[PDB]
Amino acid sequence: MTLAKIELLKQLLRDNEAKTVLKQTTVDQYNIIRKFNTSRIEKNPSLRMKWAMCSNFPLALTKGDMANRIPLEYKGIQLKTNAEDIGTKGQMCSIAAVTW
Amino acid sequence: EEPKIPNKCRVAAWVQTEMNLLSTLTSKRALDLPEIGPDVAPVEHVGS
Amino acid sequence: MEMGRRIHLELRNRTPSDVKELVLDNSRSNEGKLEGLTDEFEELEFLSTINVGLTSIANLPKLNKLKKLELSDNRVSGGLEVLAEKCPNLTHLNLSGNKIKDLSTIEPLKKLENLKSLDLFNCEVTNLNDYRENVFKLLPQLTYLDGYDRDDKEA
Amino acid sequence: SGKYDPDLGDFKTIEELEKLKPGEKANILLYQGKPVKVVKRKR
Amino acid sequence: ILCMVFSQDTRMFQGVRGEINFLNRAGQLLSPMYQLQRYFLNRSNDLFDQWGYEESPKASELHGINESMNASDYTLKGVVVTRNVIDDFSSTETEKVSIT
Amino acid sequence: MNINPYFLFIDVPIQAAISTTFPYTGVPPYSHGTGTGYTIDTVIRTHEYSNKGKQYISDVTGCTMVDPTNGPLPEDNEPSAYAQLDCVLEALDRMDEEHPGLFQAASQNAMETLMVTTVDKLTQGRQTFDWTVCRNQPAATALNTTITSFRLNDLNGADKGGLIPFCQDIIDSLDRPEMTFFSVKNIKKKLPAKNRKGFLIKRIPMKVKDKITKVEYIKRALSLNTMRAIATAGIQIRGFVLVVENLAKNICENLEQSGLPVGGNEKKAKLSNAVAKMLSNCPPGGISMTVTGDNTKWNECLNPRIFLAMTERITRDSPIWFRDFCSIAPVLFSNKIARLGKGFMITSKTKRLKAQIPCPDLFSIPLERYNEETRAKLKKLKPFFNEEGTASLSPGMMMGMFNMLSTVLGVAALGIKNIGNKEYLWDGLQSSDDFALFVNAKDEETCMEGINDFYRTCKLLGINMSKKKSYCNETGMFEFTSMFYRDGFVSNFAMELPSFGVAGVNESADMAIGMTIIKNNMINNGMGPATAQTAIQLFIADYRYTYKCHRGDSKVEGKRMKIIKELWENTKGRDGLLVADGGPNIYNLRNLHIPEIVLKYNLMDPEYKGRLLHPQNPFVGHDYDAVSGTHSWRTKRNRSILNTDQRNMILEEQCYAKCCNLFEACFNSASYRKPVGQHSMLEAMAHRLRMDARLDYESGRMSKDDFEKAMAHLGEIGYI
Amino acid sequence: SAEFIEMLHCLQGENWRQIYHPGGNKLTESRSQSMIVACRKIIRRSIVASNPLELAVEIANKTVIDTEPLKSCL
Repeated sequence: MTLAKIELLKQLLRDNEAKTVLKQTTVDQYNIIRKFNTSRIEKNPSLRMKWAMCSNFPLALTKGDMANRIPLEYKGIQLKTNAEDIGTKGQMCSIAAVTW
Repeated sequence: EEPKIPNKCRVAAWVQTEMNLLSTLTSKRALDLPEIGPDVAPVEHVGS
Repeated sequence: MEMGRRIHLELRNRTPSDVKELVLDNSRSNEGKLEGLTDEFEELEFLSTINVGLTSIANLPKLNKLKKLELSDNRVSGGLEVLAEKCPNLTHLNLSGNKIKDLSTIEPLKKLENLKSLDLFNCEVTNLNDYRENVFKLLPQLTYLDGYDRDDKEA
Repeated sequence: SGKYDPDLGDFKTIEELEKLKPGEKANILLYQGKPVKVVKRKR
Repeated sequence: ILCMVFSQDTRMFQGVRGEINFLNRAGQLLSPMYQLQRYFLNRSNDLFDQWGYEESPKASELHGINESMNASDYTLKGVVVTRNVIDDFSSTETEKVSIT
Repeated sequence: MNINPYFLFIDVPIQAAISTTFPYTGVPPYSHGTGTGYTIDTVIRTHEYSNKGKQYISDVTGCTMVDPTNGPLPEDNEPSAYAQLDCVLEALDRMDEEHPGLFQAASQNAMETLMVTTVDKLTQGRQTFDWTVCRNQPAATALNTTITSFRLNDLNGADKGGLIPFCQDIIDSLDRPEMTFFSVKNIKKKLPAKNRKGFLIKRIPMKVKDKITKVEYIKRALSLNTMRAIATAGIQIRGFVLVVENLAKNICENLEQSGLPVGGNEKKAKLSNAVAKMLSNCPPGGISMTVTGDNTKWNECLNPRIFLAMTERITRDSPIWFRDFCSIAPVLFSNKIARLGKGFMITSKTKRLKAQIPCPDLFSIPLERYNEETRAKLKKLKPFFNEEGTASLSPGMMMGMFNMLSTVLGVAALGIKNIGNKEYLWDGLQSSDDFALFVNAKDEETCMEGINDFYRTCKLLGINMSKKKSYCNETGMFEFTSMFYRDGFVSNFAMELPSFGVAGVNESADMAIGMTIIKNNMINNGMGPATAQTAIQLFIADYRYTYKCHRGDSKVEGKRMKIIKELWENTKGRDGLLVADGGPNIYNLRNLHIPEIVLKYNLMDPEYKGRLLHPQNPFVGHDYDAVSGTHSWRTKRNRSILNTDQRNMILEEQCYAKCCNLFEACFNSASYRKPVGQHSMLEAMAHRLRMDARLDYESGRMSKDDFEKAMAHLGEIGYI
Repeated sequence: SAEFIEMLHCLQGENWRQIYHPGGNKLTESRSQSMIVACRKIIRRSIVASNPLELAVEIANKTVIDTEPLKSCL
């Protein structure tokens, strides 16, 4: 229920700490805590790239007119993403994008 | 606990059969390697 | 049960020259032989001897019409040259499950020319390099083997 | 002689084609999605 | 979900979003109760979102559960998870039952 | 027909037949475990061969010390570490006389290089033992931690930039009464995590300050930790060993006997030249014999004191400060303390229990509870054990740390060339562990007398020849460091081969690195043309599998393969397409040093050339040789935790879990409906609830009263 | 030699040696530099085949250096 969530948010806002953490921490920062909560670094670079390539958007992308020139979709295949990234502070692109 | 040192065993007759059979020519192959550029130098021809 | 009982059941107490096939299976034998088959037999086409504990081939009627013979699950290990002097008209040979040591045991089959298929399964001779090729060039008369000469046909 | 008939069975490898006997019909595949039904001939 | 559908709570009815015209493997139209059962089981995240949330059961052992089934606070309205053992189903009389 | 592979040796010389027996030049995974037991055995053996020396108590570290140098000479063929100083000095004198102006020039060059070097050079190394945390860490991290601790302790050597101030600050830090430093401490966790309860326990690290007394730091600096290297040394030792090894390398480079730092076919040239030289000057009618000697317990017998003597003799005419700088390393090694590692494990089968006994508590339990071998080892190690789970170890060399100086000592042993003016002359080669000895005499009897004299001489210098792994034969056929020489022919025993997979940088970079690795393998390890071509084929296969860039004309299917196929269909110059774009590979031996872009430039489609080499493409953005195009992309490298202080203080407040719980329901009801991009989570929640209320009212889930109530509250939020 | 070390991987090995020569802007004797090699190949094709005369003349008559028969250039 919208009303229940609204009242719960108001009750939480009554407390200062929750209000502060919600005001400052961003949605991007929300993902970070979960990562270290259940993720860490790996090794074996040869296999690392093998895993990375199979993912959706492993390749970093620059920001500019050329970056936006390539489309979001192509013949039912995604190429890049709209929302900004955290690490690269920009868009991320799929491997197929390069081929495009 | 004491270390379980490996036991001592005599000659196993199945290793000879393994070597004999694995060296035979079957009816199927499982190797498909990519191509290489054209060979020009004599060393490349010898290697090819 | 004994070879005699099997002979009586198959022949049903009739003349020996009335059946062209025999089934001597699961029959105990004296010191590993194939007794109960007298030399008076004149016509025979198919044979079947399995789990008979046959250790040697030294007792067999002389024949000129047999084309198939089946031996399996036996500890027989000896020269088979006697088959040429007993019945040089074999076409199907089955030694699956027998106990043969080396290639020399199958040498005496060269003098036989009518053999076209030979079977040797889980035999101590079968586990060797180029056993398939070595046997082929050792028995040129052979036209079939365990089943993969060039294709697959059925007996 | 015909077309894909799942009833006759799946596609037959060259091993079974070579050991086939005349007057018997089999099924083969040209490429993905274009199967065909063939029959051996004496000639 | 099943207790939700069985209770015939008005919220469960108001949480429907698709359509109810399903059948069985034999091809028969069922009563609306079982149609709703199948609809909600197929789409579990239909009545859960609009059901409404309730503060966690503040107590020594009583603790809440969220819509994702994780042992997370801010539970569903009414639902409670007690860290005790509930033993039920006494007097299995096997009373006389007829068959139509 | 029972195959017998060894029968090949009948038809082929064994030197060629056993070529490349081990595909791996590194370490296998099944090697005997190198744990606490192995290091205990190593220290036991090191002290066993030198137990006839002088045993005393160090007045600095308070540890047992054994000094075998100038000790009684051996009376048995067993390994001995008693190296007389006079023999070593005489051997160095002979080497210097034979090579006039060699020691002086090498020392001058080493000191000049040290003067011009920088602290950053220390970062080029394997795992280093960090003392602040007492573990194994990368070289850069260890150097940074040491620098930070020095700064905390009013030591700023790294600020000056030079290596000399850094080492001066190291030896000064060895004098501070109390040393303060940073360390990492892990504390358990209480933050939520969705498995079945929204609660998980883990470990979070924090930086703390810790102080240690003088003796503790002294012991820590000399400690050697264990991870065929057996142990690693911290940063306090790295600079001095670097300088000493540079000196030894300068000396060795001009020593014809030295087999280092030769690499490649130069090794074969040196081998053949040595054989030819020895045969040429053989006495008319004499006999030449060759020994493929091996050294047992090489690093368990060499003494750091003998290395100190060698360094002093070499730098006899040099500035006093440089002499001290060179001497600082041997003295540090002469006081090395070994760390025994993790410890042992003891179990109880009846109760199905097990536990780990760490090194400090090694003797905390009766010895009867250890198996026989461990019981005996602990009984023998008791005298050389410290209460802090460390073992004093004066002698030994724990594998390679003064390999160049070891080679210099071996060359000195080989340079005597005669004892008693008998009728034999010896020489040969040696590379830091193995020596090939050539002796020319009249008859084999005199050759063996000379071999015996050489054996005794090397015994006097502490070098122990392996009688159980050495043999002698007429010169012309022998071995030297896994390289069999036989009447001109030369073969390798173990050759490193390319490993599966790409280098792991990017398409063009990976291709270039693979090709250059193949080229280097051909040049150095001697890989034949056919083997190199097969390696190229395997690398291409692995590359295509990893990057999903199969041939454009292939029939494989993939997300990237559709675009590749379309490009292959639209392209005219199909020979010019890169392999990464499903094109044909054209690499071969003659063109293993040319980037594929340069190779295919002349055949590329001009439109394809423009697209590929576009000066401003969005992929490239901002050793090996390649071309900067659209295939030089960079992968996202951003992980771990930043904003550590703010995140830690937020997570330690209280209400974070409630915020996560409220976030989870709404933002997991849908797979992705988050207005991400630095949006405050409260703002995203406000927008999400606004949209949810709008949809509920539009579909009729809520009446107008609830609608207005929700907007009222949303109005109170601030984002509406 | 600076130009010889770069190709060393394809020149010298443990038990083999490849005779290789460098190049670089040696243009001017183009036609000649062509015919020779072409002619060489013809011999290489004829010596292996039986009766090299007719085959050699046949191949020589049916070869063109991109505009003209080999006979005119020779």
